[PDB]
Amino acid sequence: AQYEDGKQYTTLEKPVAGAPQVLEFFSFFCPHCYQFEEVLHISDNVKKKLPEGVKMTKYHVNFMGGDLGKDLTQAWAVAMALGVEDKVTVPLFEGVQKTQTIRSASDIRDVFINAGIKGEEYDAAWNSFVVKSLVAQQEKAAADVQLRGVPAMFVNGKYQLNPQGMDTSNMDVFVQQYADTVKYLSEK
Repeated sequence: AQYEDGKQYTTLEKPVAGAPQVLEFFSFFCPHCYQFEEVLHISDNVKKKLPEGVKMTKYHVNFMGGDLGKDLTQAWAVAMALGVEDKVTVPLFEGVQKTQTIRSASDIRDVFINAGIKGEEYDAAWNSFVVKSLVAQQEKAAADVQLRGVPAMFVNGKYQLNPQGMDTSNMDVFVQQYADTVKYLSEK
């Protein structure tokens, strides 16, 4: 074929029922995630090729950056609750990996403040039980597929993207191949 199991994707030996249709996992400590977000814009170019009717989900994971990782998972939950993902994603990445200015929950908070979410509103979200369940969701979905590495994408809880098995000479071509694969798997 042109799309082979084990080549552009792999299949989960035990499939995950009820899964979000397109499910992406990342960490702000994850270097490829940084590339995936800042240079490649994977999520974005995937959305542009997806069928209509497709919802896209993105979750943070705990297994990188220890105690700050868990904090970042709770903060990503706040972003999701407030719908401010597109306003904090880049400064979180650059604060963890470029400038090294995020070293505590308080430093994470500053990024939201400086992106214009109000202190009161952030702290309230931070502490809210809506946010607790969103954190639980992020952890559950990762658990369901036994996640051990990021970046990682899952389609319909059955298929897992395999970027190692695509051409990387040309970034633009990599992205197209990646997204087209998502679309193919989506139609499966």
